[PDB]
Amino acid sequence: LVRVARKLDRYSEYGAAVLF
Repeated sequence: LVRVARKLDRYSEYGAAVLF
């Protein structure tokens, strides 16, 4: 994941494809 930004960013798209 990207370091400077996560929220509303990258963990969003992966999280919703992997977790949700």
